Amino acid sequence: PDQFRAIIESPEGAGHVGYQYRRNTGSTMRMVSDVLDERVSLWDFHCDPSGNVIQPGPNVDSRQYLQAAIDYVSSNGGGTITIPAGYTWYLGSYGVGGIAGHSGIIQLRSNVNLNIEGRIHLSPFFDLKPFQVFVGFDNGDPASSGNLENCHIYGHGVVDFGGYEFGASSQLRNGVAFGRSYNCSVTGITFQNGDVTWAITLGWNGYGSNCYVRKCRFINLVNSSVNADHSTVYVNCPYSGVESCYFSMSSSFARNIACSVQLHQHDTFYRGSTVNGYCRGAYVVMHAAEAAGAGSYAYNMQVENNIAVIYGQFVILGSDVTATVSGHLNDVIVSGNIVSIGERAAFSAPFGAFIDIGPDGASNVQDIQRVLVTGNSFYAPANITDSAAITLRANLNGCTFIANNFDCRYMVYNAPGTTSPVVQNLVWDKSNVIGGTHANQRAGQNLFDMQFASVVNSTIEVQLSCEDLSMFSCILFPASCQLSYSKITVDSAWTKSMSNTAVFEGNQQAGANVYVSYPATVNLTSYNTQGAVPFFSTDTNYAWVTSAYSLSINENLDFSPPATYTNKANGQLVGVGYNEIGGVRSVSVRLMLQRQV
Amino acid sequence: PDQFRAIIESPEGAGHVGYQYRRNTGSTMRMVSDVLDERVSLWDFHCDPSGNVIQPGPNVDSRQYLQAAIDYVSSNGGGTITIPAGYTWYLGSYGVGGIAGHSGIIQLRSNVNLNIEGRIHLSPFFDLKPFQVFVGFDNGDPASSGNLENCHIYGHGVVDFGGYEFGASSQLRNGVAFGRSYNCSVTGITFQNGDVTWAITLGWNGYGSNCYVRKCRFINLVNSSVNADHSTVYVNCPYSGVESCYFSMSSSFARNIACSVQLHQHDTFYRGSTVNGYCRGAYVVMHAAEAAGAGSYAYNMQVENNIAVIYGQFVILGSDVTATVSGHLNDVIVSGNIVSIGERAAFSAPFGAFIDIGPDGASNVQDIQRVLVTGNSFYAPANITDSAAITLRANLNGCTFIANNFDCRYMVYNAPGTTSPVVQNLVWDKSNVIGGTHANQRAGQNLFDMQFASVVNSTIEVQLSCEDLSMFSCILFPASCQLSYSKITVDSAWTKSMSNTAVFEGNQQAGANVYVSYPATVNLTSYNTQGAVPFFSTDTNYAWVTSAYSLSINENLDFSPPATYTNKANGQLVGVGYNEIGGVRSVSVRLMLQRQV
Amino acid sequence: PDQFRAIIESPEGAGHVGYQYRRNTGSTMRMVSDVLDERVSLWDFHCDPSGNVIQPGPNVDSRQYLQAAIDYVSSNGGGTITIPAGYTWYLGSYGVGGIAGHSGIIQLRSNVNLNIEGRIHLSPFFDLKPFQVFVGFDNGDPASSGNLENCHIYGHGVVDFGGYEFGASSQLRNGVAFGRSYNCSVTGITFQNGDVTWAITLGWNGYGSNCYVRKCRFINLVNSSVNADHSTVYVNCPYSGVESCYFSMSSSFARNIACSVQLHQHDTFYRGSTVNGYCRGAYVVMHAAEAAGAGSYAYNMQVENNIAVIYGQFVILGSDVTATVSGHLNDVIVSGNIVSIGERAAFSAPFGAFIDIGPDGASNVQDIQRVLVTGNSFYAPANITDSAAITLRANLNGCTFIANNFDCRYMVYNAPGTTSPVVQNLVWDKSNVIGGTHANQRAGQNLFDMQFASVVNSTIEVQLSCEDLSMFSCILFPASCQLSYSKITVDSAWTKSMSNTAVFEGNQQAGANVYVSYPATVNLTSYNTQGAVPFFSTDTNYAWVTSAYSLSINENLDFSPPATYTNKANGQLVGVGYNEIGGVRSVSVRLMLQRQV
Ligand SMILES: CC(=O)N[C@@H]1[C@@H](O[C@H]2O[C@H](CO)[C@H](O[C@H]3O[C@H](CO[C@@H]4O[C@@H](C)[C@H](O)[C@@H](O)[C@H]4O)[C@@H](O)[C@H](O)[C@H]3O)[C@H](O[C@@H]3O[C@H](CO)[C@@H](O)[C@H](O)[C@H]3NC(C)=O)[C@H]2O)[C@H](O)[C@@H](CO)O[C@@H]1O
Ligand SMILES: CC(=O)N[C@@H]1[C@@H](O[C@H]2O[C@H](CO)[C@H](O[C@H]3O[C@H](CO[C@@H]4O[C@@H](C)[C@H](O)[C@@H](O)[C@H]4O)[C@@H](O)[C@H](O)[C@H]3O)[C@H](O[C@@H]3O[C@H](CO)[C@@H](O)[C@H](O)[C@H]3NC(C)=O)[C@H]2O)[C@H](O)[C@@H](CO)O[C@@H]1O
Ligand SMILES: CC(=O)N[C@@H]1[C@@H](O[C@H]2O[C@H](CO)[C@H](O[C@H]3O[C@H](CO[C@@H]4O[C@@H](C)[C@H](O)[C@@H](O)[C@H]4O)[C@@H](O)[C@H](O)[C@H]3O)[C@H](O[C@@H]3O[C@H](CO)[C@@H](O)[C@H](O)[C@H]3NC(C)=O)[C@H]2O)[C@H](O)[C@@H](CO)O[C@@H]1O
Ligand code: NA
Ligand code: NA
Ligand code: NA
Ligand code: NA
Ligand code: NA
Ligand code: NA
Repeated sequence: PDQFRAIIESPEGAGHVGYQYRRNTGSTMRMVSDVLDERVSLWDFHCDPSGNVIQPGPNVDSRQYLQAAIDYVSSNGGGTITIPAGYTWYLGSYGVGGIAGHSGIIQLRSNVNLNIEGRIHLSPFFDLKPFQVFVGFDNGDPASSGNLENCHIYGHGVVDFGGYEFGASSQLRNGVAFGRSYNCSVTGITFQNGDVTWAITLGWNGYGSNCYVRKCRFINLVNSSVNADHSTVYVNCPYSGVESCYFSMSSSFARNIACSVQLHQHDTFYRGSTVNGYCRGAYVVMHAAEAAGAGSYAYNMQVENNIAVIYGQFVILGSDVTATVSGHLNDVIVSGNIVSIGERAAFSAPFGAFIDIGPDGASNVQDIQRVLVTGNSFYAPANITDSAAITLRANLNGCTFIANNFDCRYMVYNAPGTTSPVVQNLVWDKSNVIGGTHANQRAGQNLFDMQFASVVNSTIEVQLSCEDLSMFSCILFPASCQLSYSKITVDSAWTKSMSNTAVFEGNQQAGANVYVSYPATVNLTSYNTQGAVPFFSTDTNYAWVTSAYSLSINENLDFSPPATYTNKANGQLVGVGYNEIGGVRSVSVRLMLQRQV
Repeated sequence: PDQFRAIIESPEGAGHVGYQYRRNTGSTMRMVSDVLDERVSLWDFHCDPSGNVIQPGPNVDSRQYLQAAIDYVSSNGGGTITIPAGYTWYLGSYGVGGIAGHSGIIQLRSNVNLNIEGRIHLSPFFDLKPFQVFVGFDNGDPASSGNLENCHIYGHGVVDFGGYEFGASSQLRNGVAFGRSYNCSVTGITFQNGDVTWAITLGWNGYGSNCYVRKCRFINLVNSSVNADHSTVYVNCPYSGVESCYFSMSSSFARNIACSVQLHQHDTFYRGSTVNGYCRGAYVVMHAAEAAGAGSYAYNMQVENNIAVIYGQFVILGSDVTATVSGHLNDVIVSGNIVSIGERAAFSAPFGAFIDIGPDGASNVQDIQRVLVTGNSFYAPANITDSAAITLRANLNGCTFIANNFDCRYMVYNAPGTTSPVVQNLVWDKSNVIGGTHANQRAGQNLFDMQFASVVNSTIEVQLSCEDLSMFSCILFPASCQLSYSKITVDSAWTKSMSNTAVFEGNQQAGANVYVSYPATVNLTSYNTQGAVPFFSTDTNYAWVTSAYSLSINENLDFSPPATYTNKANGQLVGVGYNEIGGVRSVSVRLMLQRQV
Repeated sequence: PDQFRAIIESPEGAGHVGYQYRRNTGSTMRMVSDVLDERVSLWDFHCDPSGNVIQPGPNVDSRQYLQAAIDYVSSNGGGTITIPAGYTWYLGSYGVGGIAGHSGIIQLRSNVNLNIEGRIHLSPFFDLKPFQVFVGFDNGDPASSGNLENCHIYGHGVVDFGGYEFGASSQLRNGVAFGRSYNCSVTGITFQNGDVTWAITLGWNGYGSNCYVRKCRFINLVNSSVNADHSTVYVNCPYSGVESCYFSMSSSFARNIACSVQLHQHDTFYRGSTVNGYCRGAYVVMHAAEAAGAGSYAYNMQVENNIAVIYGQFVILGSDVTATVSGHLNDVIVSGNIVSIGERAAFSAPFGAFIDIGPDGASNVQDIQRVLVTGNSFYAPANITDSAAITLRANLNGCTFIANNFDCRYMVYNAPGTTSPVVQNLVWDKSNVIGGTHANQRAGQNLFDMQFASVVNSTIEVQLSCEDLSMFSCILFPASCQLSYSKITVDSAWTKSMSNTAVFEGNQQAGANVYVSYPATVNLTSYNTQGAVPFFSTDTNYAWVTSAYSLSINENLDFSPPATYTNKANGQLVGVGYNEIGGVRSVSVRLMLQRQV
């Protein structure tokens, strides 16, 4: 009875006050404490050693209290801890144990979700140091780590990295490393105000499954020249992806170093997202070094329906090897994306591209094939000389382009001098529309500049949609490039006044299995005979031509040249025209030259 | 001790009853009230002046109580107020202060979320009046408004507008106006049973960022002839969009006035949504008048993967100007959408179109370019005369169509008499498939009816997939339309029995930089000579032709006409055929006429 | 005063302890019980008849307690019941009443949501028996069922079917049957460890609207040879769909019987999902037997942006009839999907296809048309003989393919002997890219094997991207197939060494409205005349040819054959070439044969 007042005011008080849901006689006879025990928050562990609550703030290190919360819920089989709204909770010290080797602050645990409604901020303890805010490994060595399963971070809250710069290039910084992560996700959270290597990483070298990042925001996560490299989300487990997210940088350094997403394992996706101020959109890469959990192949890779303003390359494809393992990249789709290179001087950032091959130092280890690039839009402003639909800078075993709209300086490019890629199965369908923004800016340049060691089993069907008489050629193959079993065509529309349409500096268009067609101007002379009369070319450069036809009107009454032509063993063209009256004729005509097509 | 019983039964009672989470000795020693204070609902403010709870209902105006809740949580740095399930909460009066000038009911506040689980209904106080249910402006003048940040409305609940009609055309009605809104969203909510101007508006004249509408339903939000205009979601801030929503109207008036989405600023999207019973799908428009927050350009605009039955136009493109500011629309992608015009009489609703240009009174202020329309399906029933893939009714600086399937009356249309658009960079790739539904319905009509002032730098590659001999022509250019630096082709498949394939009423196909090809029937007569012998056309209408070839078999044994033809200065065609036996020959042949292609 | 202590410890205790939110004098004066009554969990009904809580576990049947919870919340107008984390709740008995006839365990009720955070497991009571875990019908006969409205199942929890096999083929097993379901959804849930017919079904024979499955996982839901058939999600109401889900099977039996999704009513979608280990991706089907709620037509059907490894067919199209009702399928889009047939022996699973027509026993009842298949990737390993872009095994009224990349054994296939489909409006645009994986594996096979009763209003534009000289032909029509009003072309690239390109075993290419072109080798002999001289074919098989042109170079100096040719009534080709010196000439040339193109 005095006992009772004391019990009630004690910490066991709520366990003595009875409750039945809505006065329902059929419901469980409980105590208030039992209903309160259905939820848990940071407030339930944010206390001094005497149990008195501590208010968070800039002079309070909340880390041990959040850890205690996570540890405790973990011991009961899991649940969701709320990080309350209306407060900022500062983190002020490293964690201990298995996450120490990852510079971890907080250790995540299986089945323990965090509902971040308020704000998590890093204290100046972390200035110029490494850190990884949330870590799901439980060992300093990931190979000896257990898994993290069924861990979800969500809510309307914020992770703020406090604006501190990296102290040294070699340091790493992360928001969430799920670790060897199975059914883990981040949803709704804003990550902001940092200089970090990543915001979120998913999986570890192929170990993991079903990890996702959805409806998150990533804002200003690079701020210094010390930051060596940044990729906002690194996807290193299969069956995993990024969807409906927003990424934004404002630093100059971001334009040169930052990528929004890494897809590095099979059945991974990047969709429906908006990117601004980044160097790169996504790398789609199989690293042999990361092939332990899910094999040596990256397949079923999807980059779709994204919106981007970048300064470098939108999608970068690659693979590589180690002494003992070969990585392979195949079965990739890149579709529906609308991308522009932001306003910048030519050459002021890494070379602008929709697709780049990919990635490395060396360019003779890649195995990339069965890639489909379809129904995308790409735009670079007219002054950006270093803008291409594809910069094909390393070996390529296949990539197919259909029904894209590319409006930039080059369609296919690689720098001469540099690498000599071996190219197979490059398909550029006629349904790719080449825009006009760069018209008149192409003096000395080849629209398709095929600076390769070799090209085989490839299709390039060039279709202009406006004039550009500044360009040197539509497509040029240097003498060093071998060409075989390929189809190269230049549609005549908008080409009438071009000196060079297609150029084969080693006369590669003569190969037995090269199928070509392109316009050329040809001078022809007839014999004098009245009636049906042959016309022959004055030059002897057409031994390769299977047929040609006129692309010019005949201003004459008294005669007509042939509508169509074949060739002769000496390299002349020949056709039969008609002299109404006799006389030797001499004409200049625009022809479509054809070989095996 | 008597004191104690009184304290417990008082409103401070729960602050005297102790609690420790799950009896954990390491947890905070709290009081019951502290744990209860972790959440908040409408019940905590829905009380009379003596603090007694009030039951909601049709005779109770809940507005002041919800406002008090919002105001209070706002003062503590935010949180989420629950609008409880199992109840309908009626709103019965206008709000006061800054929202008064917007006819506001409730004022939203920064960081204060609403979890609407029950139903919010408008009382008959609002019949025939304006209203805006939730407003995020804090001033009657938006230019002098502060921002609304981090405000999210979500849950399984409902906003019901009570079915009341507008009282006057000039009135406005809205569900949620976020205002100058940054990181605000609506998720999961059903808006139903109204006559309103909008359901949700995002941003104000470019001010705002990261505003989204996801997984909402909008059902029957137009019901009268007084409603002047309706757009369900108006997106007026950048980096913002609508995803995975459902829109449905059943009113006849909706078919003539209602649009599902307005995208009016850069980096905005409309995706994955289903629309039924609306006039229009989306406007994608840069209004110079709305250019204050985010500049004069709408770029990176995405309409993708939607499903729609509409009565008018699916996507409408536009821009305009004011005295002092010019709006520009560019870098737009429209992809993956499957759209049909619903069953209706011809001309019974605004003209059916997949794309319309856009929007206005005047048609000589627009600057629209770099638009890609790809991989969409469109269908209108055979009786709908007023159905087009594009109604091109105002100036166009570019739009590219690739790999669509359009099955309607017209491919390209504009009404004669009306506007005289100036058209640049219209590209219709050969990979657009023209369906057959309207075959036999086209008497007196031109499949591509090019009723423009001029066309330049344009491509129209016509490819039929079935016969339609009812049509007057595949493509017609009236004499008033200038044509230059363009490519116009008509594939011969399904065209053998057509009198007219392409028609140039001003002989525009003769221009120096016009590249054309199309079938025609030509009568030819030979000279009598045995052996190789010329054939010439009887008409002199072919001065423009660079080459032609036969599309007809030769039923003769004793002779053959030329397989290919050139022309002569008098406008005749000429080729060399072969008389096995001499005689003057006279034949009718179907030729492919070609000019510079 | 003694009374008071007793009241407090009683179940009414919390109704005597006062509370006011955050000590706010303006808030409602409540009691603790009122705030607790804002939420509800399974703990509030999981009690013995004396009200003492029961711990769940493998020897406790939780079913009656969950039912009581649902029943109670239902009586108050709805709300959300939590199934608590950290516990597994076993289900051990059938439900009663209306769900008995559906082998129901739990009955869902309108407006009553379930937030499944822990795990729901089936007890061995259910081994070898039928069951449907959650049922939304309220009558044994669905035709006499009321509706289920506004019922959502969500959270991070799990439904585990306990691994039990089916006891008999004829049994059915389901996770969630919403019933006649309007605004119902499942979000976030993992369904695992079963042998079931379905995981979720939405709607009943067209009755229902706005039902969705989002962000769910379905893992290993087939495990035995007794299971007759499995479809993970069956969508049987309109305006409904599956988005962003993950599906995975590991059983051999799944490879032969299992489909991820059924879309069976209008305005339904399947998007953004990842499938592994299934026989089939989706059926898109109008069954006349299911046409009661929403009519006889399935229209606006979308399968987009999915990722799949299957063993059979990706999308299957169909319709059918009953005595009294005809089903129709139209307005379908299949886009952006990246799909491969998994590693398997040829013929070891149902025939691999991107598209199959569809579905049935009979093949002469279907009405499928206005289907667009665009911008997809498909791959099958080189050893899979039974792999096709389309297996066209029943009547087809239209399907359009544009800008896909198909890398498998056949492009168009149907088995000879078997069905004789009537085919209309099959369009295969030239922008479809045919891959090379199966090169050299095609001995005795036709790349397009047109084994149909008839083809009309169809387009097949064949474009190779590499050589395959193993194949018998690019396209073959047997004599039994009628062909009319169609366009069939074979581009010459990579075809120079092929004996047969296109083959018409009944000489169907001669039809009046057949438009064709393909390469052929032809032997020609000239007359002896010096000068312009005719060359004629030695064979008389070209009565159908309207023109031909050379695809071969001329190795001769003293003469040239014609660049172009027509024909003569006896079936010879003829052209005019040039003898510099006279003599009879005899040459073998590769020509492009053309008819009406
Ligand atoms: C920034 C970025 O992602 N850049 C990629 C580039 O990635 C390579 O380079 C980056 C540079 O930051 C990473 O290399 C750094 O980090 C690794 C891994 O850290 C260690 O292991 C983790 C688990 C632990 O928590 C840490 O404390 C460290 O012990 C270092 O080993 C390396 O020395 C350091 O430079 C990246 O490594 C990957 O990082 C992901 C995500 O964290 C891990 O899942 C992978 O295991 C790890 N891979 C390897 C092989 O260790 C490097 O892969 C790409 O190569 C390039 C092409 O795609 O694109 C971007 O430039
Ligand atoms: C229904 C619809 O959206 N129709 C568009 C059409 O939009 C123009 O016309 C509509 C007609 O309803 C709007 O014009 C009406 O409303 C504006 C704005 O309301 C005022 O300002 C707001 C902030 C405040 O809350 C209100 O109390 C008012 O003070 C009025 O000024 C105008 O007189 C009235 O007719 C629409 O205006 C825009 O509305 C959006 C969303 O609310 C605001 O964010 C914009 O600021 C505002 N724009 C301007 C210039 O004020 C008009 O833009 C489109 O023009 C057309 C082409 O896209 O498509 C549909 O027909
Ligand atoms: C597994 C699968 O979906 N396979 C489809 C195939 O579907 C047909 O065959 C399956 C085989 O499981 C279904 O037929 C079985 O179930 C129906 C319906 O069950 C009865 O009604 C329900 C409401 C009740 O809960 C049950 O207790 C039963 O009374 C049986 O009538 C039939 O005898 C049995 O074999 C499927 O039926 C459909 O099932 C869906 C989803 O549950 C219901 O919404 C439909 O009402 C019901 N349709 C009909 C006509 O009853 C059959 O349609 C497809 O036909 C095929 C082509 O798409 O693809 C897969 O193979
Ligand atoms: Na480390
Ligand atoms: Na070389
Ligand atoms: Na106003
Ligand atoms: Na004009
Ligand atoms: Na039954
Ligand atoms: Na037949």
